[PDB]
Amino acid sequence: AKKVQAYVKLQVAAGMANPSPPVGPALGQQGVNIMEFCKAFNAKTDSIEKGLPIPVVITVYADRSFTFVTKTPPAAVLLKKAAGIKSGSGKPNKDKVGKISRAQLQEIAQTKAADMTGADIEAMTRSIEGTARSMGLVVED
Amino acid sequence: MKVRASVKKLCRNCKIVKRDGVIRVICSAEPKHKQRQG
Amino acid sequence: SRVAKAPVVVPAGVDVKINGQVITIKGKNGELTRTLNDAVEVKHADNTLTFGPRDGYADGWAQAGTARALLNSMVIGVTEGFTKKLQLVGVGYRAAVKGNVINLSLGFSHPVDHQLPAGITAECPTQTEIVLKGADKQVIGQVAADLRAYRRPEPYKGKGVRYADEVVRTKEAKKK
Amino acid sequence: DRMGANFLKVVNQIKTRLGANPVPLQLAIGAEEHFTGVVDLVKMKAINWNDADQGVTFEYEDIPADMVELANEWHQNLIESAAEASEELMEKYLGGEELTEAEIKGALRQRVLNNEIILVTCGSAFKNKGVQAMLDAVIDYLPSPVDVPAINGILDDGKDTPAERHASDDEPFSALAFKIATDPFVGNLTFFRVYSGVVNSGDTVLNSVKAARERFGRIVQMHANKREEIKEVRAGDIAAAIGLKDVTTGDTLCDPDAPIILERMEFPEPVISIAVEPKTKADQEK
RNA sequence: AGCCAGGAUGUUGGCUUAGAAGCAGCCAUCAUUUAAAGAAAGCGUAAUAGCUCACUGGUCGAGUCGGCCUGCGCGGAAGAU
Repeated sequence: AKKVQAYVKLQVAAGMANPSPPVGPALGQQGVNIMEFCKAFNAKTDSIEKGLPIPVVITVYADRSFTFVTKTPPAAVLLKKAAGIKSGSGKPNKDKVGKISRAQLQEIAQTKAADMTGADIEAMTRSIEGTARSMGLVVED
Repeated sequence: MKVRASVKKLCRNCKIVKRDGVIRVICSAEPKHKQRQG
Repeated sequence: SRVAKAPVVVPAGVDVKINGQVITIKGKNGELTRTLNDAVEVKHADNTLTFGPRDGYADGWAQAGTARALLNSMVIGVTEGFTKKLQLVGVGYRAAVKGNVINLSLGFSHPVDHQLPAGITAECPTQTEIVLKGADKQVIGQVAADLRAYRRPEPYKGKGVRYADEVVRTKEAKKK
Repeated sequence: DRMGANFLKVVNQIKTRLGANPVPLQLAIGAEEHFTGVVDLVKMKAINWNDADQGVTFEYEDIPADMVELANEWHQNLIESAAEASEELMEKYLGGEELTEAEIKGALRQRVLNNEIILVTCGSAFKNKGVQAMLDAVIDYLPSPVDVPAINGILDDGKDTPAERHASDDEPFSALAFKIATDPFVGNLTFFRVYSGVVNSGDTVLNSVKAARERFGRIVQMHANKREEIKEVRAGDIAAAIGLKDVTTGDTLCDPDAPIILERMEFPEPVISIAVEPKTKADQEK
């Protein structure tokens, strides 16, 4: 949409109301009331069981305005939400633990298909196979 | 201006121009990176 | 070259006096003349000025490459002008214009009031901002840089006299 | 009398950083080096000061001609400051009854018991420019011990009944203990201030918060330095409650069968801790 | 080589998460779009907001660029009636 003024996509798990210090600056860019971004998203945050980093983007406007785009959580954390542990990448090509087939990957891609125009089904399938091999995970169908 | 026999282009944005014959190397933000001899 | 692909277009309102090597430009508010070197072949051809490097002085591509940039600035300097603003950041430091004289509240035991030459119409909107106006590009810097050299930008506070567009690099104490 | 010393900047900087509401009164005449006048705005009079003497003149004149309009636009904000202090001056700011020097202070003095506005004054201490000016506001903008709420001794533990006692000599005695210095003559000393009541010389002054008995010795007043023996302490003097056996921070100095205070608020914490070590082994004994 | 010029945007890139959130460092080192973009070079920095390299995506509208070999030149080069 917009241009060289501001465009950063950063939001982490929305159970924490206070802007986490490293996220702070993406809210510390164009003069927000930080209570506004706390009161914008919580009307829909009560339709979730919190625990995963959900992303939003920030985008700005002239006087004191701003805007933001809501999407669904990415499949990268959805790989390690089902797998139990949040960080598995210790050795990529030397660990063979943990299987999920393609059927789980497409049903977490329909929620991408019902939300976004990129991150398409069949193209991300090798990168949701590619985030498996870097973590040291196996896949079979 | 520090003096030494070696003018080595050290800082990432280091200008080199031959003022009076003796080389002195021009940085932008670092005064420490400026030598003059050689 | 790039300079050979750069001719300058004199407009109406600035008259040239081509006595060969000596050109005296009759302009809007002044007389911006430069007595160039003999490594140039000058001709105000139709309206757009064309130049040339003389033989023998084949390094006159440099010596007239100065000149192509030179006279372009002269015809636009005698008419429009240069705004050369300086930013006085000093504890108790003021600036005020009277006639052609500038005060210098410069933290000394005695005042410094230096008279400024022709080609200068100076102004001061406040104690920290000071206009300089002029016709030559050299004289609009030379009288400006002398003030700045009396109190250089101090890189521990940001203290000093500094230009409008100049951005200092102030450091931190880090010991005590 | 310094460079960069803008009076109107600093008082209008409080409304930005401190967030308060200052309406200043004594303004400035002079370009800080030929400075001669301090512009009192109620009486609209500038004051001449000493050529360089340590204190000769007090010569009041009119507003000078070089500041005839800045006195105009700032006096009209002075006389605003009573229409929104008391509700009764609201209808004579607009009706146009005269706002004299004496009438406006009767509202603004009651604006010091709530403290929404502070009263500001520019001048020099060292150049003897303003010090003789600054004293008349103290009797008219700083509160007296008989104009304030006086000693309010509550009780002990029975019931919360805060009791405004009298500021005159017609009460049981009361004081407080603070600035309790030392000396190699008598040992412990105090810089105590009595709020009301009169004590004679020689008394069984207790400290009723910590259950100890003390006797009242030879009380001594100072010029902040020199021993002057104050025998009869009147209500409102500041002296040295000498000869206290034990005394803590802020307990009462009071005769029994009287009201009693028990108050110690905001006990501090000295933070930086350094360990002192003796030089000789005879030193650690001392 | 400069002025406009997006720095297309999956991601928080883990670990150990206290921040080691492209910018501390070890293993991977795929890329949803590939007419412009790397799981990355420094500065801003606890982290990032700010500013770029990346392709120059659109303008100028011609030459230009980094090294190898030799002819010579400069610096290196300060001493004592």
